[PDB]
Amino acid sequence: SDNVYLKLLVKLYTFLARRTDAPFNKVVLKALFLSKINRPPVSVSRIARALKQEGAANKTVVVVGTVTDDARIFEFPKTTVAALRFTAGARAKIVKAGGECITLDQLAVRAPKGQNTLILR
Amino acid sequence: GKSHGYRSRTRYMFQRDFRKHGAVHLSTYLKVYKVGDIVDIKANGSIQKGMPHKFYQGKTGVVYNVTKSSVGVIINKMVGNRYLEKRLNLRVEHIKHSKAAAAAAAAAAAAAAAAA
Amino acid sequence: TKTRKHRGHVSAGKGRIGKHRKHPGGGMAGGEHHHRINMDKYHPGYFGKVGMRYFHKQQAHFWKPVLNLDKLWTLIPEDKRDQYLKSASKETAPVIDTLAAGYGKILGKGRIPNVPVIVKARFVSKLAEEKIRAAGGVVELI
RNA sequence: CAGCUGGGACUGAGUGAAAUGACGUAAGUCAAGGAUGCUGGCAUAAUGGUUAUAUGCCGCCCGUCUUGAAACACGGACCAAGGAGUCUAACGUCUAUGCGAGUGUUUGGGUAAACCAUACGCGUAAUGAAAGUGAGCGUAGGUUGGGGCCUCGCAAGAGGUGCACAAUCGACCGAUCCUGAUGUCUUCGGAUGGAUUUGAGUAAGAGCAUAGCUGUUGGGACCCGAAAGAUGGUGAACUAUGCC
RNA sequence: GGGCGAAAGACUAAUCGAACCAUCUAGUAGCUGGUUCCUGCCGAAGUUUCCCUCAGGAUAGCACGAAGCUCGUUUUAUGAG
RNA sequence: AUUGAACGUGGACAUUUGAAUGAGAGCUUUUAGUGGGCCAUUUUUGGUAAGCAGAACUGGCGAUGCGGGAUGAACCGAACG
RNA sequence: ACUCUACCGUCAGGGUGCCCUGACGAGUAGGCAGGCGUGGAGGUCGUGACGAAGCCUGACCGUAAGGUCGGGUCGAACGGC
RNA sequence: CAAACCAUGAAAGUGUGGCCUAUCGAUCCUUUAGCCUCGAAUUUGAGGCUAGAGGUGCCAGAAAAGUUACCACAGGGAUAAC
Repeated sequence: SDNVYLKLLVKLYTFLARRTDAPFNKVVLKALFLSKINRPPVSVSRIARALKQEGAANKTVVVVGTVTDDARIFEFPKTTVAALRFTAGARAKIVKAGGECITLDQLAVRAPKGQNTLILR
Repeated sequence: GKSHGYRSRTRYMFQRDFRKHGAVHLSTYLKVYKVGDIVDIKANGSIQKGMPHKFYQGKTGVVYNVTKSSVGVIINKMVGNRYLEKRLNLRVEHIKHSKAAAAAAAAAAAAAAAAA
Repeated sequence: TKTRKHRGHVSAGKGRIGKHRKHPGGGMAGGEHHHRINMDKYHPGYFGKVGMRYFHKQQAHFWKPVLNLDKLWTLIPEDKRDQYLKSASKETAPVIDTLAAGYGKILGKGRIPNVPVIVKARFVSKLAEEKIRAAGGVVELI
């Protein structure tokens, strides 16, 4: 196993973790190594549920694997998504809803601390 | 050599008792259980329908609950494979009564702090 | 193709030394009993018959479109291709499928949101007609 | 006690560091923490080297079967040629991955290894000896309420419509609640373990394609050792029998 | 599978109880034998439900490989020679 | 009738200061192996005439250094880069 | 073994570059990882007749794998990347 | 445990025929009764619950008998003379 971008993201995450840690720096770090299913392709239908009607849109989603973009996510639910791959639909419909599509690279740049964070499977 | 089933090997566990022979009195007959009553087991050929198994005597056990009414009730006990949820069915007469001493340790311990 | 492990052991493709046709058990196996093959007390084998074969399910059996009421609906509050009475979609306007194929219903499940659309299809399923009628619609012809 | 007596173990010496220490002194030592030199076994960039070789002591060498052969089991004069799991190809985990809730094709066109096209696929239907339906890539089961339609008969009552909506139960997601430590405050916020309650979705398998790999069914099919069938030729040159 | 017998399946190119030559054919062998780099991590088992089944193999016992987490010492009794 | 449980509600039942979580055992699952073993200790059914033959329990070898024993895997001491 | 202290093997945690450093390291199947390997090749410059592959012989690092330099000699072939 | 549900009993009452305590046959089939699924289409051919026929005794089941020495081939103390 060697994803050229992702194994360099291990050495990025450990450099931040062993100084200013986060609970999202713990969990996601193991799942940079681990296999196919352990990198979940989360749909924005399960984000539309979990991240804002039930759970809080204060808590920002740190997606482990990729982001697929189910349905056409509306102007009512929303969160700020960061993931590995970001698709054309996620570059459109998440922006329509009211969030940024970022990346794990930039989570180290923004705020590795985990003040208001969740993951999603 | 031997055949299985009824009386083979542990003939005593099938058997009644020589001292306590004859029809069974109204002791464990009318004493029905509920949740968490610790009990024992020993059979006989006096109670016909609802006789427990011989291999699963020897072992002690606790009553889960009495399910609905009196008959068709269960006793928990391990079988020597490994630790697994295993029980045994029977009716009331075969079930005994044992150590309700241990759980009264907590109520004895709680007479502590007010001795200041 | 692990030439290193395979040629310098010769166990790859064999196992232990004298394993010949006893090990795969010939090649195939039959239905009932036979000696030293891979049959034994197996759970597959039985029944045999492959396919859901019946005289109704063969030639001239017309196919259905892939067409949910809400899966159709999701594109409608964006695109203004379709008409608006309440809303008023067509069957084969947001959807492909039911171009060539014989009939065209509007189908399946999901506990329906309050969408008073009116669909313009050929037929209708039992599924969609109850759901959409409760919401505030009906089937209309094409 | 260093009176005396034997060793492992540590500090230090031109020039000349950094971090963690103690006691004592006009002195310093212990303790730390920074830094060797040649052969030796022997596969790929060494000291002046190959090597006849007394005397003495240790001292029983494999590829394979089996619990078990230096053994009196098999197998080399000696050297060179040839050769024993493999370029088919199916399925399933997984690596890598353009691109994903729609994507990715092919023949071929042709700007020729490019680029364009998108036919069409993508895990796929319960079940009643004989009296229907076609289920949203495929999407059912168990239990129950409401309602639409038809027939017989005295609307006494009997029977399907329960296909479907939906009510309602389940793997499970996500929320909720509580214990101790707990950032932060009598106010919010983070994480963990267990249990109750409550909201909601997906055949919960939540993408397809591809370079490639694995064990195996198939493929030159790991290399070697047989008795044996069908079909078409040629032998009465020798030889059993015939006849004159 | 015919030729042939006072018989012995004697006899037919040293092959005759089914001539010989060539092809399909590299027939096939449920059995036996042989089979090519190294180190490190690391490493069991000879047990079983069961079979028109026996030098085998579906399953189970025991440790392979890979990811994520998992004791008891002993105290009160209860059951059985 | 009553039994059984959960919630509301009162009481019994430990606290200061600094820092933070240990496994020697469970469960899930892909690409193999075994599926035929030896010996010593001890008791059983059984020929204590015999290594007749069967059932239970335990250690070492199988996959183990080195020392002891003239020669001898099991025993004694015992663990190996 | 016991025992002193150091050294060799993979991996963890603290903080990169990796270092401290715990517990264990007899070994056959078997799996994974890592390292050495031929023919060939997109590449291909570099080396060559003022002396290429090769033949033959010497030096010859040290992890088990077998490869660079140098000498006598060749008369055209072959590697940076 | 509750309903179905007849005859008995003052009632309480306890059992899906039995004192604890061996006692038989599948797929394949055969043929019958009970009656839920069908080719313009009114019928009907053909086809899937359940229960029963029938010494498959190895009780977990293929019509029915063999010397084998002219002789060939591959294996075996898995097995014997010894």
